[PDB]
Amino acid sequence: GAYSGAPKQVLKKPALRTAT
Amino acid sequence: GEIQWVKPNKETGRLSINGPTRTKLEPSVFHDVFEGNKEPAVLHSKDPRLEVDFEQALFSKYVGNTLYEPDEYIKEAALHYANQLKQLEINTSQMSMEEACYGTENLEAIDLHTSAGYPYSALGIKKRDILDPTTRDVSKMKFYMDKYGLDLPYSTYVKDELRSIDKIKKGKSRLIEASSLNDSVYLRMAFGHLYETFHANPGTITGSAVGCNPDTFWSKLPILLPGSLFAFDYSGYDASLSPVWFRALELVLREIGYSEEAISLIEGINHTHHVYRNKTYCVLGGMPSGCSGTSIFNSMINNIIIRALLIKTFKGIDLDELNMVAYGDDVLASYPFPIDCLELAKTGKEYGLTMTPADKSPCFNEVNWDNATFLKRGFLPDEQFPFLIHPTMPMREIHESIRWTKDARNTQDHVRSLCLLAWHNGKQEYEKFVSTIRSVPVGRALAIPNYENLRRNWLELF
Ligand code: NI
Ligand code: NI
Repeated sequence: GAYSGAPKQVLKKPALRTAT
Repeated sequence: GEIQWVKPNKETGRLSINGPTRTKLEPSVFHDVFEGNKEPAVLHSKDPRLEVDFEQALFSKYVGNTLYEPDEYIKEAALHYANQLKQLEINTSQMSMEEACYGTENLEAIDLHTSAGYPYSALGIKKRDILDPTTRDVSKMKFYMDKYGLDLPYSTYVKDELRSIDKIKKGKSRLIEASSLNDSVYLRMAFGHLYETFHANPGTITGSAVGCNPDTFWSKLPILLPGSLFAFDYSGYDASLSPVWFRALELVLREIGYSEEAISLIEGINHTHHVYRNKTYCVLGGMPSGCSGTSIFNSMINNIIIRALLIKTFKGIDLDELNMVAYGDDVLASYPFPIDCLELAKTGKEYGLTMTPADKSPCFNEVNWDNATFLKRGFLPDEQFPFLIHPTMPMREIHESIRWTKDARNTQDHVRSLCLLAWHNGKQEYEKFVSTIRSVPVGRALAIPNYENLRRNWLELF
């Protein structure tokens, strides 16, 4: 995608995959 | 990408090409009028300017292969792009040979002005010998196709073009790896409709900038890439590509509904044979250069890469919110939150991809619309109508360019082309360009387009 989303939770700053 | 073996054409039976290795590039009438430090690339192994083994240098690009099949990250990524593509309703059915060879609106005819493949070039057979626009006749192509078959060797040679002095000492010339006309046709029949839809829809759904007109497409970019911009450069993208990326491409072609015969053409690109001068050699991985859809397939792959790279580096990445467009290895993207390319680069390297700061920038600083670069060009809002965006080719490239010519008869067309690129930088610098052009008797004889007239014409495009 690219255009505007909606459902159903807020997006937060990406979080750097740690170790894993 | 990685060379698997090399064998003399003697041992393979492949036809060699007897090139001369002489550059068609001459210093132009503005040669010492403008400033620059580039000159014709090294064309053969003994050029007096080589501080290295040529053949050595040419093939260093094949840095090897890291993945041969997709992890989960690359699979999840191939699907999202494929999904995104679905809304395009792409015509998955084969193209007529006539269309494939002679074009359509949104699919341009095969260039009669470049080399036909192996073995045509070696045998002295020309494109014009087979193709005729006036007749749009395909019976002779069919005849040659039936004669030589398919999956022929990429005939390979050094690109005749200007290089920086460092790239000339270090022997960093570039190669043209042309597919045989047979495969170019056969490929275009398999994907010609996809090519049409990509050419017709440069932008954020295709994720492609191929066949775009920067004059106008540039204005659309700010709108298509909202939020936080990011961007980087690749070191030898094409040659660095691992087979996993060709796997990932088939994945996508399949999800969007391509047949298994169409999908089998991708291998003949992953896994190739070349004939450079007289050694033939197998390459596995990486993407060739003069291959059809080479741009589109590269861009598609880049559309997957940026994804895989993201969901793998970070956590909580929503891919529906990624905006990108790609042209081969050239990328521009945005995302609601800033994206750390220092990290993407680390995770990207695990995949055999060398990623570096955008615009040769000292590090992965914030990319903004002021420094941002795409297809070599910057973004300069028009002073009067700020919503109109100028594509800005650096004057330095234009300077480099004006000092040479492959044909001295062609100085008028040569210069106005450079002017069509130059004026976008603004009146003050355009005049400074023209004035140094007009600083020489030949330059005054020249018809040079006038600034406000150039601009006017451009306005009329919107
Ligand atoms: Ni000189
Ligand atoms: Ni082989």
